[PDB]
Amino acid sequence: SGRRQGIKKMEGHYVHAGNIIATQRHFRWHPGAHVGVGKNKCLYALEEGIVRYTKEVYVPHPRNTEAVDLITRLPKGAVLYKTFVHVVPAKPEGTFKLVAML
Amino acid sequence: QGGGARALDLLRGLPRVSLANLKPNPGSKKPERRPR
Amino acid sequence: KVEGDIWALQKDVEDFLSPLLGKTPVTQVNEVTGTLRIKGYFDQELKAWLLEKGF
Amino acid sequence: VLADLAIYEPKTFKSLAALASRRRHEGFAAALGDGKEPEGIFSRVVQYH
Amino acid sequence: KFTRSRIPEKVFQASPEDHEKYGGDPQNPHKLHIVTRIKSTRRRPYWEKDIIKMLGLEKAHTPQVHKNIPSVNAKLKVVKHLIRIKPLKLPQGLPAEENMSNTCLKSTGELVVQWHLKPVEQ
Amino acid sequence: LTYFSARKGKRKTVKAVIDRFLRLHCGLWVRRKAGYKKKLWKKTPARKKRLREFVFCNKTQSKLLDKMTTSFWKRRNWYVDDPYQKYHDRTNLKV
Amino acid sequence: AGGQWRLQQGLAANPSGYGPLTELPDWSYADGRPAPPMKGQLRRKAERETFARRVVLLSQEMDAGLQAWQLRQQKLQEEQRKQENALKPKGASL
Amino acid sequence: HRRPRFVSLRAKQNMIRRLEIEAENHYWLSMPYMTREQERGHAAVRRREAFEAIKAAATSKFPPHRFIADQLDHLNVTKKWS
RNA sequence: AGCAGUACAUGCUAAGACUUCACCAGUCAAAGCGAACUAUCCAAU
RNA sequence: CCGAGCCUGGUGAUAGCUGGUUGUCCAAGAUAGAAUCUUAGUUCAACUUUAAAUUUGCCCACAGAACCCUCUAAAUCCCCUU
RNA sequence: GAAAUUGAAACCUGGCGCAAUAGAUAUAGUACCGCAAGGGAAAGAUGAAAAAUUAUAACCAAGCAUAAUAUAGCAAGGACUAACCCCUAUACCUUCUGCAUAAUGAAUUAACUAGAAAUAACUUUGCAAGGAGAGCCAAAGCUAAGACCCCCGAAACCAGACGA
Ligand SMILES: [K+]
Ligand SMILES: [K+]
Ligand SMILES: [Mg+2]
Ligand SMILES: [Mg+2]
Ligand SMILES: [Mg+2]
Ligand SMILES: [Mg+2]
Ligand SMILES: [Mg+2]
Ligand SMILES: [Mg+2]
Ligand SMILES: [Mg+2]
Ligand SMILES: [Mg+2]
Repeated sequence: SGRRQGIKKMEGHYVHAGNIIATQRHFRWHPGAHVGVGKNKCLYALEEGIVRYTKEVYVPHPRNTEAVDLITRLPKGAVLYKTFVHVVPAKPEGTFKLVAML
Repeated sequence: QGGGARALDLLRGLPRVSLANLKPNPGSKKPERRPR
Repeated sequence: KVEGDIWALQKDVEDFLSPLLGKTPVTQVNEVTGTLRIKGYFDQELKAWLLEKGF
Repeated sequence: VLADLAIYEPKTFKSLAALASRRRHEGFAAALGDGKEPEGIFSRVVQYH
Repeated sequence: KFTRSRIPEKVFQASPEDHEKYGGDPQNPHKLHIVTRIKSTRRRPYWEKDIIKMLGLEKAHTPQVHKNIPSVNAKLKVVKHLIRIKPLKLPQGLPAEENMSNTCLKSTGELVVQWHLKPVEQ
Repeated sequence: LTYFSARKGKRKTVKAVIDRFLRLHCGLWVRRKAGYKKKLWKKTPARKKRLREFVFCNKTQSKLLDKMTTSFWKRRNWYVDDPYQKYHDRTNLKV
Repeated sequence: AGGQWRLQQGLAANPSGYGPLTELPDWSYADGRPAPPMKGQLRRKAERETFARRVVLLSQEMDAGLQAWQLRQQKLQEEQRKQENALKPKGASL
Repeated sequence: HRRPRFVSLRAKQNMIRRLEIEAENHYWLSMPYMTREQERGHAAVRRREAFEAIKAAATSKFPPHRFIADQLDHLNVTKKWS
């Protein structure tokens, strides 16, 4: 009676757009640059590139009542940190090619 | 240049083709398997 | 339907196809049936090549 | 061969026993020595290259 | 639960006493290893069995020569308890093209480029 | 499966397979998803959409379906205005 | 017997290893013509030459790798000096 | 119901002999000739070419040539003195 | 836990993926259109 | 030996589970999982054979994988070089 | 599991059938068994001449006889001058986890006694955008061949007889 959830793509792995980076019951890894979130908190790549995991300062949305209450009660000088997953775009959006010589 | 004529030329030396010296082409017959 | 020296055709085919592949083509010569078997698809190239020779 | 010699060549075998006994005594003397003295005559090993 | 063993790096840090005992030279490390298998891989974990095969040590008491580099040493450390490691010695230098057919690896661990099979003079 | 019919001594087709599967001439088998018509009210739009897809069978299933049907069902057909005409032949398949 | 003593003299632990007793020819023609090389000796010659060639190969590969790494380091130092001052400073400095 | 077993002196000497060899193994493994950075890529060329040989062998499989002389030679089964 | 709240574009379509795993089933989803712009057969129709 | 006679035929009846299964040689070759009126059986899995096509496989450097209090160590995943 | 429709050949006197445990059960539906229906065997071997019988040599399974036996042990093996003495060796099969000195099976000899598919795929021919001696298949196919699926062993049930 067990299921498989966790990191599908580890650090430095190459992902294509739409690849599921990780599956989680709760937010253990947060969406970074070019990483989308699903309804079930699934993390997926929005661009083709290399997966990177970093530690970034956490700032919740002002309307996230539950999270805003936490940060307001923190001692001044203390910053919350979380683990974020990013995708570093490997290719350019496009190139300019000569098509005609009018 | 001679490939067909060479084979026929070789035949002249060899013994007469007969029912006693025929055989199937190698690979055309799989050996039967016997539970023995 | 190869007649004559099939081995001569094998060398001619190897010289013709080796530039295109970049390596010597793997082939089998069946002297009994007069058949040359080549690994890979070269039917279109070989047909034009044989047509030029005059076959 | 040593078993064959013991039976059919007793004089040669006694020599081999005497040679082994002599080498054994040379080993005893060397063990008592600190190495300053020279090695036994029969102790000397022929080297090959 | 038995698992793979990770030895602490300290075990592989030779001390000044070890150098005198074994005759090594930390300033000039030996280039090549002489490796022989002296223990069976039977009753040993499969990963050790695989390392022995990769190193070419399936046959016991057969000298193999390996480079003394970190990646190779990482493999040797896994099977260090099954092998004997002795530095290759070249008292006469590397064998030249002429000497290739006249070499011999002696038990001392030296590779000699001449093998006359004759007695040395006096 | 009947390998030798009583009256003709010929292999028979499993008609259960004909009812549920479409065989493309290339050897692929197409089927429907189980329950695509059942209890739609309790299924999300995304689940309902994948339930109405025409999906391929795996290799193991395809070989089994091939054994259960006779050669007639594997012949090439030229139906007029067939919706699956283009899918009968594979393209750019290296394997 | 005697395996450890033989090793102390630099000989093979087994007296059937390397040395005149094994490697020398067992026989020769009575007139003095040498006999053909024995099969075991031929195999040992091949095995030894293969071992020696591997020794050379591994040594050269390590030496070549060492030299190549040195060149990369020296180039990096030169690359630093390449762009020391492309354009002379001219603002707020006289 | 296991009866006790005891360690003989010979067994202890045998074990000590193994410990001495492995202790020396630790020493020789302590002095790598190259560091991890310098070793990198030194064997790349040979390692790649070796795989190409493996690939070349794995793509050269083809049925052997068939010769006429092989087929006609079977006629000699009935060869006899005139 | 075998439910409830409360919305009614829980519309259409479509790259790429995940999955208790084997199958069946199940899950996430860019872009685009349109909006908003904040189990099987059986039985009834 | 009739808790329902005997004989022939249906009948080489079905199930269940044992037992048996006949020359030689060479090559490869031992896994330990899921569903089921299913656990004395089976079919998809695990391992395994032959042939074929192609290109990486294994070992594994750093970096990297969570908060919630971790027994927290022994380890794992990923992974160039070799 | 059809049909419409389609539409061929066919000259008894032969056999890569058995040869006494085979081939019919068959020397015979007899002997024998059963009240009855019914069940149901076994076996023979000269030669041209037996109006040639002292003729037709013998040699071969198990079993015996010729010819019992001498410390000790799966009965052998290594051997040995020497059979034995010495040394080594826990019958086999099946099954129980990959473990039979504990459970199964076997007096012995002879005879009998058990893997039967060809759709796909592969291999080897033929021909080839076609193949095939109507039908079928075909985006290199198609035709032909080769090669794959054991033996013995319930109760019961049904039909029709036989029997107080
Ligand atoms: K009978
Ligand atoms: K009566
Ligand atoms: Mg969108
Ligand atoms: Mg084998
Ligand atoms: Mg890797
Ligand atoms: Mg009709
Ligand atoms: Mg009879
Ligand atoms: Mg018993
Ligand atoms: Mg039995
Ligand atoms: Mg009465």
